[PDB]
Amino acid sequence: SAYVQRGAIITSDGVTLAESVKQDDGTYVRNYPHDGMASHTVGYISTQYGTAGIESSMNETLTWRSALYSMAGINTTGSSVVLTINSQMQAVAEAALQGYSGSIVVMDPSTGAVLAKASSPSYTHAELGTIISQLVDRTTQALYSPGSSFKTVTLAAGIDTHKTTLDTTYSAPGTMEIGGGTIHNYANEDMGTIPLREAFARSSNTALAQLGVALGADNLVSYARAFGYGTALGQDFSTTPSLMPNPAEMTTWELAWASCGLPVGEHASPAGPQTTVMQNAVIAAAIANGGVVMNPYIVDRVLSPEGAVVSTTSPKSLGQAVSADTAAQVREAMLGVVESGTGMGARVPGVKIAGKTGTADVENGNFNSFFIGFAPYDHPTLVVSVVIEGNGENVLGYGAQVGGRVLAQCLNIQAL
Ligand SMILES: *[C@@H](O)[C@@H](NC(=O)c1c(O)ccc2ccccc12)[C@@H]1N[C@@H](C(=O)O)C(C)(C)S1
Repeated sequence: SAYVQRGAIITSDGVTLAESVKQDDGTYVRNYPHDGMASHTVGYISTQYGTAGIESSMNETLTWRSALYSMAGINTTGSSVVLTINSQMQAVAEAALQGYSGSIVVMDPSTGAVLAKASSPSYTHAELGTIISQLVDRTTQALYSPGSSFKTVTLAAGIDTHKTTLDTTYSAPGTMEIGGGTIHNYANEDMGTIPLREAFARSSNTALAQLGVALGADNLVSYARAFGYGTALGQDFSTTPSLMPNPAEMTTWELAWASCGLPVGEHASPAGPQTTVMQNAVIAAAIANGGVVMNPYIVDRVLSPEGAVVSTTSPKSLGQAVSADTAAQVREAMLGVVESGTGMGARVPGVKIAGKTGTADVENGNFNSFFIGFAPYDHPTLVVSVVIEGNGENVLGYGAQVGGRVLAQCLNIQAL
């Protein structure tokens, strides 16, 4: 069984990430020519550390005469797996995370193909045999409060149910009683009365909370689930489902905050929203793609030992979360975020970028920075989702700055 060559794992642009090399002993040693690249995605099979990534999930494909071990080699050979990951976009994402904890996903919005997936801090496969936070895949297997990045869902629901429009005005005070508890804008900023497109661009909690309350628990949960919440996203990789409460258990105050992306509920069902970075990308992708949610995937195709395509992955939809008309309104609101609101750090001269930012507290008074977005605005070909974790540091707005940088460099790669 170790006398039979394991198949390779190769990026879409032809870079070999994992290989098996025959010994004179007869067995096969696993080699990693770019050790440290896309480590969580490539994965491993380790008694100590468990199994993860493609190594495990595609193990079969990679893995009378059966009784003779001397015939193991001559007979079968593992077929390779070609990822949708692009090595240059991957390197872009990994560089952008240097010195930070967090994660980045780049995806194609019309298919859900994953073009870059990076978690930090990371590890090399050489370190698995030494000692070895680093092992957590923060793209798919860690949950976070999404904060204001979740307002994209609240907005989409509000427009799709025909309960509001981008030009409808909202009172956006520094502080407001809702459901017997207080909702505040950041820094308690009183914004006065403003149109919703502006409350979204400036990311007012008091205004968006009012929209959430006007939607109700049933609708907010329903739309969250239509974008993927509750689903283990990934045709060919594992993602932990993003979570919302049982709407019957939610209170008005809890609903107000949930609609701003902060889970504060206390009941038998989970508090929410709690999201993955992958789910955040699927949302931006759906809005970029006319409202049609794609189930993301990371295997492009399988190759026989001699190079024949054995199978090809087909893009698959998880349904239509909002109308095309609704999606176009949310895209326009997202462009405002970057052109004149809290996402100006994502701006890149000579390309129109749209998105939505978020910030959320964790324990010890730390906090995390989020961004989802897409580009170019008029005919999107790339989506990005980012988390930069605080740790000991203030990281206000860093998600957006990383987001724009990654989008700009990935577009240039697409260009070549
Ligand atoms: C959305 O996330 C909203 N955020 C806050 O008011 C907020 C929060 O709910 C929890 C912790 C925070 C820590 C620092 C700053 C703000 C916090 C408004 N949305 C964000 C966004 O990034 O888009 C900001 C900061 C404009 S404020």
